[PDB]
Amino acid sequence: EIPEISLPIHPMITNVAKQCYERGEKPKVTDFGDKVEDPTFLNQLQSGVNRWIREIQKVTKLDRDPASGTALQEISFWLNLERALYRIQEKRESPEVLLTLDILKHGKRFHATVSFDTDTGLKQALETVNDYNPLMKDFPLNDLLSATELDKIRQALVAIFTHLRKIRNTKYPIQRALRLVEAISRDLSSQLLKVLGTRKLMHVAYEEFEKVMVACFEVFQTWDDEYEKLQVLLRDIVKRKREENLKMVWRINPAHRKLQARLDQMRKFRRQHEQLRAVIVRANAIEEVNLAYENVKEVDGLDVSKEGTEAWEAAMKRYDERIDRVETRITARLRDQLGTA
Amino acid sequence: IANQPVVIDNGSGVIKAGFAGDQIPKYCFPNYVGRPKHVRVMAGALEGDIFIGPKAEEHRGLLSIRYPMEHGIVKDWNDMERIWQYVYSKDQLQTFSEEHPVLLTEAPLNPRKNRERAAEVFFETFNVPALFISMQAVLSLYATGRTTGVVLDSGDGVTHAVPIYEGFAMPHSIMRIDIAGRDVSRFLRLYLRKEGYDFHSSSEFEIVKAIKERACYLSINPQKDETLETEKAQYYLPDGSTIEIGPSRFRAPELLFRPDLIGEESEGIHEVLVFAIQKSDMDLRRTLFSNIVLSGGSTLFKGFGDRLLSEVKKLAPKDVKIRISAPQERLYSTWIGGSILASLDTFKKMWVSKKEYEEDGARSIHRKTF
Ligand SMILES: Nc1ncnc2c1ncn2[C@@H]1O[C@H](COP(=O)(O)OP(=O)(O)O)[C@@H](O)[C@H]1O
Repeated sequence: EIPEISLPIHPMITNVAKQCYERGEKPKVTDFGDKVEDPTFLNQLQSGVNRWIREIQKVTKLDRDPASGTALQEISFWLNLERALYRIQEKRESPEVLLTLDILKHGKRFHATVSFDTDTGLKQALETVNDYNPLMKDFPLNDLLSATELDKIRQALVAIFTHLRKIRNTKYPIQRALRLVEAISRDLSSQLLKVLGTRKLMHVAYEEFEKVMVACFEVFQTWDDEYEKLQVLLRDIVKRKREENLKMVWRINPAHRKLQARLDQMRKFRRQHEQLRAVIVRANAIEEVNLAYENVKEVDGLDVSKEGTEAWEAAMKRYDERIDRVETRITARLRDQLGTA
Repeated sequence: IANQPVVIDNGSGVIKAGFAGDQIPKYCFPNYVGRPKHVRVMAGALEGDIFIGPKAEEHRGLLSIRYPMEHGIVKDWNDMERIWQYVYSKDQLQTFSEEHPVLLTEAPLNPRKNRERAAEVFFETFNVPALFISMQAVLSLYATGRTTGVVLDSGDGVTHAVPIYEGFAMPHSIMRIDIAGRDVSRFLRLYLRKEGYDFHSSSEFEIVKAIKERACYLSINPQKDETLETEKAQYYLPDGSTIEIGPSRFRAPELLFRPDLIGEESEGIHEVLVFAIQKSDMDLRRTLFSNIVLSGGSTLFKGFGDRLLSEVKKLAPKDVKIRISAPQERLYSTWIGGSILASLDTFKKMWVSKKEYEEDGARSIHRKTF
């Protein structure tokens, strides 16, 4: 994912260092002698160093959309940049490259020498890399990877955010942190999607489903209160930094409320089925409403959101209307059942 | 970004160039263009028509030497293109005009068209990454190391004085007359004719320049020496003849201090200095009189500095320390100053990029002319 391009040197210099390598002598700067203070020689040297500066700048200033790809991709991308910039420092610190720099310094040409460290943004890139270097090492995303139980997710979410708490000392950006949070919610949603897949939730009783329901809201509340603690955390961070009055968007619509709202509609849905199926058992309206009940509800189909609204808003209010029309008789029937006497 | 800045010091008589950071200009040759006069008959002759540099100097008899620049103003741009192109040839630089930003010296008070068309020439035919036109006095003071003082130069076609205060070259005190080295040689040619010796060929005017460079001096007393008969030293031509000069050797560079001999209402060099100093802030006159720097090849005559001191003392107010410096690199003052200026990190922000020139145009050059 990161281009690591070597720095090519002029071949004659390699032959000179090769001649010194046959002996074991350190290839000196004045080995060229008269060739040092010549025009075409220094001309080609600056050409090579100039292309080196472009090779360094090719990857140091590189940047992509912080929300592009999944969470692990962006996090791993920052890690890749850290080790890659260290490899650029490795190519910078070799004695052969330093030998070329010594040629340009000994030849009184300060341009490529000073620009080799200033024009290259490697120094500032490495210092920002080092500022984010402990923050990127030992990231507990694997705690979120193999977490299928909601309790594991509760403790995992709190653990990851407490490890992320070290962004008060490393200047974390605003929008970067918000896209980071949405990436965290992306993986949370993915894990929950397969969790609902391996749950077979459309066949269990309301006891187990109630426990799973409460556990889902447990995870959601860990998200809300700990996210507000992270909010206050970033609030005091922006206060201690004292930079400006930007229009920072905190109107975050993450990847988990999308399922949370559907859950809420199902809560009141189970209230209808709770009062009915829990009592109705107590003339065929009993059976008939369970008949029409299951008949308009047995096809949730992996309960995704898109088809959820797309067809289930009609099938949903249609289930309500099937109760109603089915349950329409009982009202006036009750008016019969007891008003006659 | 590019390789290294190339300091090309122009001059109406001698162009001087090299890379920045260099100690002395490695490439210097006369600013003329010689094309043959005779007829190509025998095969295997000197191929090519236009000659510049050492080859044009060597076979001097065949050429019909002309100058493309006079009084710091370019008269022919084609010959200047060939001269600059020659600077980038294999005989002088062996480089390309695409990887080198260019520092360009230029005389003050010149027309805008010089900077404009010269910029077009560089950024279009040469396509240099960055061009930077500058003064010449500023560079000479940078070459001496000090910072505030006037600069008195007299090259081959121009002569001027610039009172520089810490780098800000005061633009309201730059006196400039057009009587320099080449014109002194021209007047010397007239006096040689009056002696009896005739030199009128274009490739013989150069011999007149050689005589000016090695047989003239400056009399301390301008009139007392004219009322005497000198020893009349001889001179050996390249031909092998002999010329006895006589009085035509001290009156020839006398022109610089009195352009009445050429018939002109201009002023001498001393008056250019005194007017350049007096047309400045009264609070800086003593500092300027204590710091005068000479540059340019016409300041190499014998008895030049001494006569300049006498003249300035006659024009400066009483009991004011006058001090004229005269470094050993008056021919290379502007070039060495260019080597010091262009070798700095601020030069990156001081030039004009090619992109900028393509965006705004010549107005960008006049905008960032300093
Ligand atoms: N020894 C000398 N004595 C007098 N004049 C000289 C001597 N050497 C050179 N010159 C004149 O000085 C001129 C050099 O000045 P130049 O370097 O051309 O200034 P610029 O380069 O700014 O035009 C030459 O034209 C030459 O005629």
